[PDB]
Amino acid sequence: AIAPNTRVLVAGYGLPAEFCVTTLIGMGVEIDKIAVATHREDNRNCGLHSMLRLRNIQFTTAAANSEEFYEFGANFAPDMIISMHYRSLIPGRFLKLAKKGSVNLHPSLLPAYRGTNSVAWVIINGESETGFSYHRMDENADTGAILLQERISVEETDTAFSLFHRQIARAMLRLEEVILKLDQGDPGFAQLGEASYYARELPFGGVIDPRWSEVQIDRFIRAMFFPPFPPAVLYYVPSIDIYR
Amino acid sequence: AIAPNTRVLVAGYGLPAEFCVTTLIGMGVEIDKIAVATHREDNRNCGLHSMLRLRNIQFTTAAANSEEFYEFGANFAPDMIISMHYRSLIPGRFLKLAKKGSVNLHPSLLPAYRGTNSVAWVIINGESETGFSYHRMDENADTGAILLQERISVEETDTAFSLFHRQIARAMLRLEEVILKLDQGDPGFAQLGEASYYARELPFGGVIDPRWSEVQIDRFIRAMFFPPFPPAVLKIDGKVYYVP
Ligand SMILES: C[C@H]1O[C@H](OP(=O)(O)OP(=O)(O)OC[C@H]2O[C@@H](n3cnc4c(=O)[nH]c(N)nc43)[C@H](O)[C@@H]2O)[C@@H](O)[C@@H](O)[C@@H]1N
Ligand SMILES: Nc1nc2c(ncn2[C@@H]2O[C@H](COP(=O)(O)OP(=O)(O)O)[C@@H](O)[C@H]2O)c(=O)[nH]1
Repeated sequence: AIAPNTRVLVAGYGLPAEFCVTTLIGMGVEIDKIAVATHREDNRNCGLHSMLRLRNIQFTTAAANSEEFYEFGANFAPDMIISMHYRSLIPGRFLKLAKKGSVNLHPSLLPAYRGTNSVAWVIINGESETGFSYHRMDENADTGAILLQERISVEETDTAFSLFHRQIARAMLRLEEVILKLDQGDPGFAQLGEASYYARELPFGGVIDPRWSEVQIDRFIRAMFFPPFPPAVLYYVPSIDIYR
Repeated sequence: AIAPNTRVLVAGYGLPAEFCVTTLIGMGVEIDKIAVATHREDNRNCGLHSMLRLRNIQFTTAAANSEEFYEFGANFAPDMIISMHYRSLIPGRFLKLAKKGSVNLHPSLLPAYRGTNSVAWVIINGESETGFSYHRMDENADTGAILLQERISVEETDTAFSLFHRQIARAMLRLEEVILKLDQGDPGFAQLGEASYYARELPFGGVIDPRWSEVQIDRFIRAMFFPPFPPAVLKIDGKVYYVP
């Protein structure tokens, strides 16, 4: 058991947050001991919103760097913060409010593939394995101590889509354990190894270079496959079948 | 791994269904090989609906007994049917469409606690132990062969609300494994032991009988806690009063 009267602030977006909140409830964290910071209701985030509305769980949508956000966290007074696909950098002074600190879910084997488009870049780079890292948040992104990593094999048929979704599902499976690590004060271990970082641009502008081998082309196609976004171009190429 | 081109129809509602569709995509099931039956857009079922529009997964909200619903199944031609908290009895002829059969998630250890309110009756009866059952669907409700049961211990602090959500959370951790059993044709085992049944109504109309002992009133109060709904009622001098 998590302590009674442990206060938990979830900063999150979409299913992972919904699942976290659900998990917290099954662990016996009462509604008034839960608060959610999120973003406006949208096509990914309206399962979370409808839950918060139905159950009357307190929440904010205010920007991470705003006084209203800080005020929301300060009034709540969290013991721990759980970032579950939160889409902004959380300022240091906000994290400071949580005496038992925090955790974020990142869909790579950190410090490898920090940043954005991680599942795309892993496919493009031809990785045989990737994974997910639950790590403490310090004031920079994805640099804080590792509480839990798990390895996920990348299949030859995986797409950005397939791998993104398996990342979520498998990560949820460890979430209860990680909350319990945070509760017990587990310090985790500092990130060691070859860091890498990727930004918000898809490479080659989403465009196939025909001098690439069949192996580079297929990778790119599979890394670009993510409905409803447009696929790789040559014209619209969602599979290596079509490429031929 | 799931046999590729396996066509899967999910009958469901809310987070369990969203999680299921997420898992299936994570397992490499293509979008045109998924189809969903659900109900009209709800404050519980908003997550799912937006997922289905977003990824353009085909779906219906027609009634389970309707010709439109049956045609939706007919045209999709599922290999398997996954009921994740679907709220109607699915006609037998509709189940016959899936040649690898079906599975439903029920939150008890079947055959105990067939029917609605299983989480509340478990608490009311003073079970220290319950669980969830993934079972094949017969023409009748909650009778078919068991593919997977896991035990969930009940605490003295558990409410219907904490237990309901823990049921969900824990059941999701076994979903992939259940899907693979269906894929590989595990017939499961016949439900053994003595079947108990509980009425569709809310237990004792949510009203505390004062002939009950302290222990039975405590359980009932915990069994009745489920926000946003009304809690246990005590009536005093022909007058309704909600319990804390
Ligand atoms: C960790 C990062 O979170 C957010 O970005 P993210 O890349 O990690 O995750 P999302 O934006 O939700 O996108 C999820 C996946 O959706 C895919 N995707 C995202 N945008 C596109 C796109 O424009 N075209 C194609 N073909 N695919 C796209 C990527 O494969 C990506 O991994 C942002 O809020 C970033 O600011 C943040 N650093
Ligand atoms: N207190 C209270 N709880 C309810 C009510 N309706 C449903 N619930 C709870 O919600 C849980 C699941 O309900 P639901 O999925 O709607 O129905 P079921 O799966 O057919 O029992 C049950 O265990 C109930 O305890 C109500 O009117 N009052």
